[PDB]
Amino acid sequence: SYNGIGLKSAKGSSTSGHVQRSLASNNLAVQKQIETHMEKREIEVQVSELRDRLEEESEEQIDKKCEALRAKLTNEWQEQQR
Amino acid sequence: NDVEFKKKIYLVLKSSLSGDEAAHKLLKLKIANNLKKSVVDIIIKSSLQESTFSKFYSILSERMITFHRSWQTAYNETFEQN
Amino acid sequence: PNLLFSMCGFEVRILPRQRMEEVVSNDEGVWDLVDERTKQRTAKAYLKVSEEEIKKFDSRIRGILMASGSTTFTKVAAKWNTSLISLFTYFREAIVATEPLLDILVKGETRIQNRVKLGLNSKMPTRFPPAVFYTPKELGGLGMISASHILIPASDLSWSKQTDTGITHFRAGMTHEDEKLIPTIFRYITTWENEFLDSQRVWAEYATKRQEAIQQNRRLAFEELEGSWDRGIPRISTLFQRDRHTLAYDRGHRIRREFKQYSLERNSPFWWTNSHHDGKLWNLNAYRTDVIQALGGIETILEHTLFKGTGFNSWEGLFWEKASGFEDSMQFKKLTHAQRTGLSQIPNRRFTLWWSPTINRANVYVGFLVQLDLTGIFLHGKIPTL
RNA sequence: GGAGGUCAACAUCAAGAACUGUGGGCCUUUGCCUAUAGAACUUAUAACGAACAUGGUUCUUGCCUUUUACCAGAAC
RNA sequence: UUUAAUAAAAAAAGUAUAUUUUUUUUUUUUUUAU
Ligand SMILES: [Mg+2]
Ligand SMILES: [Mg+2]
Repeated sequence: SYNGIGLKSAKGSSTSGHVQRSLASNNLAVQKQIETHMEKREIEVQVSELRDRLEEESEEQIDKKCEALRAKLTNEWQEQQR
Repeated sequence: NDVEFKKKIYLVLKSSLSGDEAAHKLLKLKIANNLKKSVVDIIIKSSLQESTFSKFYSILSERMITFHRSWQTAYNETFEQN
Repeated sequence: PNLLFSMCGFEVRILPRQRMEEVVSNDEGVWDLVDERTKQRTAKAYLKVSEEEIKKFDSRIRGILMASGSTTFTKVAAKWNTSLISLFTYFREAIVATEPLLDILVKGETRIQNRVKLGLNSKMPTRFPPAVFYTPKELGGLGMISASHILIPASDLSWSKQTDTGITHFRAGMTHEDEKLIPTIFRYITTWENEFLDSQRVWAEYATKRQEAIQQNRRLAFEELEGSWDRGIPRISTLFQRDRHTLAYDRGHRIRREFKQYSLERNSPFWWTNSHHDGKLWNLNAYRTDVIQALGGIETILEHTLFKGTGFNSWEGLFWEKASGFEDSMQFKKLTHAQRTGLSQIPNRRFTLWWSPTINRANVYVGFLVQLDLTGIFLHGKIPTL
């Protein structure tokens, strides 16, 4: 197969144009930022769980209960950080 | 049988102006496994006959060694025999 | 990374080894350059033939065939031999990587052989084996030196313009029906890098040997410089030149030899060497030995020739100091223009007689057999010399 | 009347996917639109020939002493 | 681990001239008688 190689024709070349393969040619502060964000996120996950359990089965009572849960868990994490 | 074989190897080796071309012709001959040491011996003995070293007889030996394990074991035998 | 240029006829590309990112081994064409302080290879200088030198060679082979009309086949073979020896001898290294020069060499040999064939009025391949053209001139053939029976690298023109791929596919150079191997001239000529490296250590050894001979006054030994009598780049044999004491005064001779092109019609191919000052820089005696082993020997040459019908006892009596006789007498006479070109077909009749079994053979491609008048010879087609 | 012919003449065979005839209307016959009757043979991995030669002119090359005779691609 | 294969002859009229790559140098230490 003419695979890009070879003469275009053997007419003006004075050869046969016989082409053949060559057998000789084979051959930190930012870490603390994400860990702080992970802890504050877990605390906020707790109060979103509270909102899901409350609203699943009183808007102001659920919002104030979530705010008091954020207050209690924020004080608890201020105590658990020291 | 030995002399006519040396003549065939020498005439292959003694046309073919590139090392890749002589390596193509000799790997196209597909000499049997027993006579590979004889072929390597004829190549080295012909390399001695000129007035200096040339990179022809190095290139053809490299293209022999990177073809198959048998040619490399022929050269590892021929270094000890030399 | 590449710094490149083009000196006398050479196109050179110097590339330092710290800019390669893989060090591979190379063929003849690459000179590897020496730091000379630490004696460590620090570059490679890749060689190739300039294009105007390729065109000069092509034009020279054109000028042979135009200038030589009625011109005694042996003389055409001799002119081809000189025009190829000068080429291969000047840029030795850089023939190898030059693709269009290999192509033009193939076309040049087939033009010279086609000249002999059209002289015989037959371009048929089977009448003309390599025995006709490539036997030496003492066995009867034309005596021409081959450089075309190699394989040309041919690999992927679209990527060869961009990458320098390598030699992945070979393609056929110049063949015949019977597969004789024919040696090329390039194996028999020593490349320039090797001969320069040899010349350094040879003239260094001569420096130490001469400077130790002038110590204890041994005053010389020609016996000592015998294997080193033909090394060296000024050729050690020219130190003991026949007349050196009058060649001590010839200064400015390379330029004097080069400027003979502007004041001489018949040029010279060897404008670069001067044998008195520089030696014999090349020798082609072993080529004529290896071609006779390439064609198979004197038996397989002489079964083509008409030697069997002569009845000499031995082939060794083919060799004599043969005097030309008639045409030697006739070339000096007062002789017409038309009558002088007739003299040059006297050697061609002898050449056509000697290879007449092979020319008038029977395994022909097309040809209507005719018979001579008062004999019984059937000659296939029509050759007028035979 | 029927079958047949290595018999003849005359039409016809390559094109908006392509034919002819007729009636009615519009333009002023040609042509356009509308309604109708028939279409053998050849054709879509396109052509009568499940086959396949040569000649001319102009370009582009190849053999290279010039013309025939040629090398091998293109257009008409 | 595998695959590419050009050519191929008849008739008529011609043609200037030189062209070349091929083999060691010869260099000898000795003067009869005191
Ligand atoms: Mg005339
Ligand atoms: Mg004329």
